[PDB]
Amino acid sequence: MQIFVKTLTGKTITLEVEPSDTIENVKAKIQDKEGIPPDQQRLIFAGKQLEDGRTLSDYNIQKESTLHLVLRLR
Amino acid sequence: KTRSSRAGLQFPVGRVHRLLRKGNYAERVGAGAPVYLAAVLEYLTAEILELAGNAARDNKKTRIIPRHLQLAVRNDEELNKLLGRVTIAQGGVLPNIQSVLLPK
Amino acid sequence: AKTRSSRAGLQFPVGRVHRLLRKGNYAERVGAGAPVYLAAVLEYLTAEILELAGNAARDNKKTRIIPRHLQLAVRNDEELNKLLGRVTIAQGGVLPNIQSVLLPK
Amino acid sequence: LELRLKSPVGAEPAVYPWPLPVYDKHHDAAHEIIETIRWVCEEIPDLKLAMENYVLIDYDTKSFESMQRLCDKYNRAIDSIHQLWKGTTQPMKLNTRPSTGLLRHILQQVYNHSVTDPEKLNNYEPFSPEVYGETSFDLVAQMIDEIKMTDDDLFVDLGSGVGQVVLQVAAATNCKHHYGVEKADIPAKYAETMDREFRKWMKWYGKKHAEYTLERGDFLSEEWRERIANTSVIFVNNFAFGPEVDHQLKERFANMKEGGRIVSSKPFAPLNFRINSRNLSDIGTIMRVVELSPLKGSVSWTGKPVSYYLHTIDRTILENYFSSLKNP
Amino acid sequence: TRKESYAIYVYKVLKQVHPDTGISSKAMSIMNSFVNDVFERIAGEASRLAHYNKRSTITSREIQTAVRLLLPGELAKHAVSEGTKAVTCYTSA
Amino acid sequence: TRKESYAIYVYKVLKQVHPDTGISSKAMSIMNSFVNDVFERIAGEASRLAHYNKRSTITSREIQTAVRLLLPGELAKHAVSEGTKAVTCYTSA
Amino acid sequence: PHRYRPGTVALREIRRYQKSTELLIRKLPFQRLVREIAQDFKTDLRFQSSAVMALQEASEAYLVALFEDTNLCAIHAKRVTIMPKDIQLARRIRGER
Amino acid sequence: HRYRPGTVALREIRRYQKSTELLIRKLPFQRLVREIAQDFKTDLRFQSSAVMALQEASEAYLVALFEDTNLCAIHAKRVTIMPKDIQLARRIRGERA
Amino acid sequence: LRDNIQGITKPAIRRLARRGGVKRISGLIYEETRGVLKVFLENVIRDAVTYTEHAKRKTVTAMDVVYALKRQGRTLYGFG
Amino acid sequence: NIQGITKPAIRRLARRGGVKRISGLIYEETRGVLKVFLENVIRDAVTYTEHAKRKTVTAMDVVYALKRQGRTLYGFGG
DNA sequence: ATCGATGTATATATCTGACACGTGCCTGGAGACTAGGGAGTAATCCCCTTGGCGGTTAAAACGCGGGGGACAGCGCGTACGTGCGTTTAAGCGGTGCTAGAGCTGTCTACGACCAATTGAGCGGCCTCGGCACCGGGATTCTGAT
DNA sequence: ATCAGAATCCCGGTGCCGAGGCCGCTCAATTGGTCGTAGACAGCTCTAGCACCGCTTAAACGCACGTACGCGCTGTCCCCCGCGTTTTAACCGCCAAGGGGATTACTCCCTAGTCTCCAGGCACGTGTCAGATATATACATCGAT
Repeated sequence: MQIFVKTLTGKTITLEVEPSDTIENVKAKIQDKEGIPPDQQRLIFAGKQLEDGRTLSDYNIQKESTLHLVLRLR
Repeated sequence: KTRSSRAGLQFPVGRVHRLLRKGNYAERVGAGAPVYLAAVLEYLTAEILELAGNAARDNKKTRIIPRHLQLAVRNDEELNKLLGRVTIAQGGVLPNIQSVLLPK
Repeated sequence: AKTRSSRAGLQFPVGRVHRLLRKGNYAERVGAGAPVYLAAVLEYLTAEILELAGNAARDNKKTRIIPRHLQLAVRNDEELNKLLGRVTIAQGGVLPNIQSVLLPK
Repeated sequence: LELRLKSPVGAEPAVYPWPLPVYDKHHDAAHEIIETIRWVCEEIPDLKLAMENYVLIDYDTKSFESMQRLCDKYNRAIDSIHQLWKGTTQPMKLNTRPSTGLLRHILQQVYNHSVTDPEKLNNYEPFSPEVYGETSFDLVAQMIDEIKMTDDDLFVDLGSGVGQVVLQVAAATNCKHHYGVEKADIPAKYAETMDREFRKWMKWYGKKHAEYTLERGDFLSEEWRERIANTSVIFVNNFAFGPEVDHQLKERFANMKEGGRIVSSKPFAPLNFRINSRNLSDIGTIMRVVELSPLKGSVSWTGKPVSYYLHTIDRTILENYFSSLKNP
Repeated sequence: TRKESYAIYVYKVLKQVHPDTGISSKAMSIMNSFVNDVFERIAGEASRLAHYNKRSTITSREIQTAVRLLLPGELAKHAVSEGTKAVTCYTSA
Repeated sequence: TRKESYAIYVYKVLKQVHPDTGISSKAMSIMNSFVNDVFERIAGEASRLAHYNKRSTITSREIQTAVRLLLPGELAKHAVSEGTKAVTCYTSA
Repeated sequence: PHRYRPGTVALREIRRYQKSTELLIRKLPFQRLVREIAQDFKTDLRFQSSAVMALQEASEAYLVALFEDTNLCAIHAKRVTIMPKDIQLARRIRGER
Repeated sequence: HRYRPGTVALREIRRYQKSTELLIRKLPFQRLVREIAQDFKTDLRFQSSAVMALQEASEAYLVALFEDTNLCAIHAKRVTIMPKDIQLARRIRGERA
Repeated sequence: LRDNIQGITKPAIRRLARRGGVKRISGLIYEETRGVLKVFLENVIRDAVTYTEHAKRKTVTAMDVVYALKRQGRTLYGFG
Repeated sequence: NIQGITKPAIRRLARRGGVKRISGLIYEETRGVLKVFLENVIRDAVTYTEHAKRKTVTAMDVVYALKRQGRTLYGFGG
């Protein structure tokens, strides 16, 4: 399934995943198309913060849903 | 693991830790001390090359030449005061002319 | 005698200087000619001053050397002044020195 | 044996006993009544006409009755104002904010009558966050001119002292509730009296301020991690806190969102900052630094005027640098 | 003879601050001579600070107070701060 | 608690030049702080000439060429001679 | 009565002061100056009474050298009176800030 | 046509304060050094760069000197430098007695 | 403490100039020298205090001021 | 030899310093200043070369003279 | 011019104190003896400096002409010096308080040495792209009008 | 001021060359790994820094006077600047040389180390002679009468 990642800056990416994929493989693929440092990336799903090794199926985000990205400063 | 990677340096910690022992700067050396010292030298050679790169674009050049370091140093008033005694090869001086010599 | 000072005919202690070249981390191995040749040079410079202070003290007709004399010793010399141009002597004073046009007509 | 000043707005009168006490070298309660009649005649314009008549120079602070003579002449004229307001004359506006000439009088009146001993404001351990240092009268009123605030905006001070920066801001705009957090002890013990008298000195002069509280405790307590993340406008005097105290403020500033504007003495971030792959950790990647104009005719101990630097949390630059690494 | 220099390490630090800039072979030898000279001033004072307390070890603490003597006002404020973090980072590792 | 000096040695040197003269304790502690300063230039120069020539020793050849550099013209020309006499007089004896 | 000509008095001070050795700045006002500058670098510092005599000696022997090298300049501009664009000159040539 | 006197000289400054090249040829300066080294020792060979280092010094010492000299002459209400100034400027540094 | 820099009087600076050989002082020098003497002392004391903080003491001896002037290039004889 | 240091070359140096108008007796002054200056450097330069048991004045011996002078030089292999 | 007295030079005596001389007491100088290790010299080495030709081509050198500038001086308005009265504020020496500087105590974690393994660093290969150069164009002052 | 008149930017082309990747081979950097000894806290103690304070008095201070000196201006006399012609030597290319620097080697004799011996130097100790104050002449000089 494909998901939508909406940031604080108004920019929203169109990123394509599997329903089983971990956020770490997503945060690696966020490093593909955006190049933003994942160690300074911070993702939120609806009050449930995405952890690296955790999946989508841990969080059960539905297809074509909306995420939240925060730019954390290490 | 190196010992620069274990602290995030780019300068070596091997070469510095040896040179405190070849010099007889003291008898024995504390083990976190060559780390601290290589932290400083990195910051100073990231200070010069910062002021070098800005003033090198103004001549629309790509590489850094010894005229560009001379314009990086005598302009900055905190590196001038450190490098006060030192002449730099191929340098030249700042473009500056007195007030009374300009015509009417 | 048994002293290394009198074997060379010196005053300054040649045994002490051989210590102070070691516990100062100046170098590792200290050659045999190093303290003897050095301690002669220290003797010559100090005797150079106390001569020139003694010539300036007795012209002020006093018994001991006071630090007003040593200032007059160095500053009235050519080659002691070039060595000691970065020395402030405590309670010395300065020379009598008045410029040309300041004298009264 | 006291002195009474009748309230022009009908509140409780302020009574000062004889002999009139001395607070410091240039602000005492005897001369304070001279300015009190001077600024309250600026409040009621009909009351100003009553003291233009028959108030001659010849009254002195040494005499009790002569100081009472202008005070008794003030008390007769307030009864003329209150009978005038019962007729067709409209009353004076109560829910307005005090002007700077009246914010001059009220805050110093709170500074004098609450803070009895200013010498106790100087009993601290130096080179520490316990170092006490206050702000000038103009520069906070300069921020009233130059910086815009609303109700979603919330002005919270870090190390408020007796808190007159919040007092000069909570009287200025309408933020919903203010905090003045105080790690120092003795100006916080005066902040209990600074809170009581000032809420009462907006009763006697009859103007409005915003909701405020000067709080004692730790600003580095871990409760305030998110409470700073709730704040819009943060004032801080970072001249001598210590940079690791400022680094733990940089820990609490990693959780602040958009629009935060910090006005500070020592820069967290340089004016000539530049983003590169060496200063990814530095704080100037997200906020711009601009220097507010330091006061004309104000010489500090160094010789340069006191510089408070305006910040603005603006995360525009950080993605742009990340975009301009793809570019070209 | 296989001689040593800092010629490669400055070139890495140049690419951290300017990727689109190189450095020629004349103004490399200045930055080589530079770091050979600032190191002798700092490791000179750590000799001088140890004798005055009649100790015989350069800890990490003398370098911290050799830098606060030897560099000017503003520049020593960052460099001491930049040094402590690197020791701090070294302590977890 | 020992605190050494060069104080007793100047009394020998003073009387062999002006035997009818004394010296106060103020200007004693100048001459104590003079020899300690002339030492640490000369002994601090052989530290460089040892390592500028990749050596580890200090002969009486470095000390001769440390005096050549430091002292001015007519003063350097005697002090080399007064020293090398005392090498040879230590040698034959 | 009597009057000296202007200038003949000050010439008699210069001959008088260049022989004496005592400290020309007084003892105690100087000590309240050193403790004030040292106040803003670290608080609660106790000075030995020999270290304060060090600062008084080294700060005269700097300033006497300043007025010797002031006075080569004002004579050089054909004047006799020293002016603050001499002191700002001489510190520029020695390389000071 | 004809220039005013002193109009080229304000261009000769701007030409030379933008350049880097050595203002004293290579060849007579080299034959000067081999004179002075002859008074100390005979048959001294110089590396090629060991004369370059003297030329980087002896220029950049003299270029520093005329900067300090020109501060003196403006101070004395003139434009023209004169040999009382080099004798002055070298004196305040203490490089002369 | 505040403003002891007026404690260096007007006849004090007058005495110093006569030792150098100044025959004739102007009137504006008295505000210059109170600036020159302050800046010179801020570099001596800053270094000497920094030696004190390394030794973990609170007392500034006479052997700290001498090690401040030596590094400064103004070597002082007579205090040890 | 010192005569070989010309008249316009000293005029080329003084234009770099910012001098506008030059007198005529500078030209034997500035020859005199220079001839002093090298007798300080080369005398120290030779004394290192005496000590190394050599006859070939390397580039390093001029640099170590200028360091000791307090006229430190960058860019010749320090 | 010589009063003139003022400041300074030199000289008187004397009580204070600051060396100068003695005790003996204690860690360093001296001997010597043994082990190892850096240094001296030889031997060759292959570079790199001295040397000198030969022609080009800028750059130094000669000279003269015009004028802006330094030089001597006057005028004149004022600011700095000398002195007399007046008034703080250092300087003394006095006494107490205590913080802390300095010394020893007493164990100890930190650093060094030895040995083990190997990956980063350096020297020599290629090679491109940046400036050097070229000869062409717009722009910018200089001086005469 | 407004033109005009060379200067110099600045460029659009290209051509050598030196910097930036690339190779690979060795030796310094990391590893344990055990140790010994310098260093850190602890306790103690007197040291002098500090506080302070009354008591005389030298030392600043305020001011009136006035005069010599900074300063502005004038000019006038001539030295530097600018330009144009004429000549020398720097400069590049050069090639051949050969001395001296540089590395290897080989071994020796000097230095360190250790245990040993003692006495010179150091701090106390009492005693004393140079000096400074206190005054008293002796000189001589600076500006007026």
